[PDB]
Amino acid sequence: NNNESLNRFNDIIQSLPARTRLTICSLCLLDNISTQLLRFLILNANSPNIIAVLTDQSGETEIFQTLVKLFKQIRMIYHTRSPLLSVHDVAPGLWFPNSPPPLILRGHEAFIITAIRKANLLTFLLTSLNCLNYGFELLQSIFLDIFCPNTQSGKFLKSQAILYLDLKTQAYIAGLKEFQDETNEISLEKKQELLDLIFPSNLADILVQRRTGDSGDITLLTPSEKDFVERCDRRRENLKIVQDFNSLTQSYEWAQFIRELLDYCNKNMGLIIWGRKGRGKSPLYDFDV
Repeated sequence: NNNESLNRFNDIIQSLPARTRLTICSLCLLDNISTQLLRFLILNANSPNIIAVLTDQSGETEIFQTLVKLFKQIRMIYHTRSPLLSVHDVAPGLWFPNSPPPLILRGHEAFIITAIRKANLLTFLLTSLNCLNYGFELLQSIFLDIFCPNTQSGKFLKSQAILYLDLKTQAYIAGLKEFQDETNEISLEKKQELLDLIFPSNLADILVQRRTGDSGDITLLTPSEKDFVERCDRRRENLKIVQDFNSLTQSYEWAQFIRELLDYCNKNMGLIIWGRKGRGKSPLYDFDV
């Protein structure tokens, strides 16, 4: 079906329980508000943006805050225990994660997955901008799910490896900045805790096991993953020997990180939302006839 409105579900709507009618029909709300806000974020990525994007009380800021508030309210429709939406939150009792889609949703799979992937990308981005209640530590745990979509069957390549390493490094800076005093001296015990969580020694095992299960070992580590692990080990070691917290934030500048993250999402939006770039078609702007 090519109907983008809730009418696309008219053939099945009465076969569903009332609350699943709500979560299914409200996918149009979730796709619209997510597209509006992703558009806005990309459109305003190169500007005084660290100022403009903020949940705390500019005309663009009033628009941003209106969009963010709408996103949170529409997203709340789905009663999720996890920050990331899944197909089971949309069709509970019908579509189970890592299972074939139910027959009754045939012809709606791409529409449903597109909508939740836009929303999940937004949860990530808005958490980065500290516009949601989640801490920075949540970002690292959802990164691969969002930026390596299992079209796990999504390949972790050099572009994701670069973004991931910057993200892990910002999570260390954010973890320190939380417990940093006016002095520039870095707490050594908090330093070692963050490094062990963010740059673990079994990272290669983690990367492989996430794709293959408990039976895979570093034999199946891909070349891109291998390079990422080595740069992570080296990043951890160099971070051990930095004591000046302010020089850390100068080395890995926040406004520069956010800019590169937004520019990444713009250039890779097709891969994130659809799984493959394909042509230079944007999921945010459909121009097909």
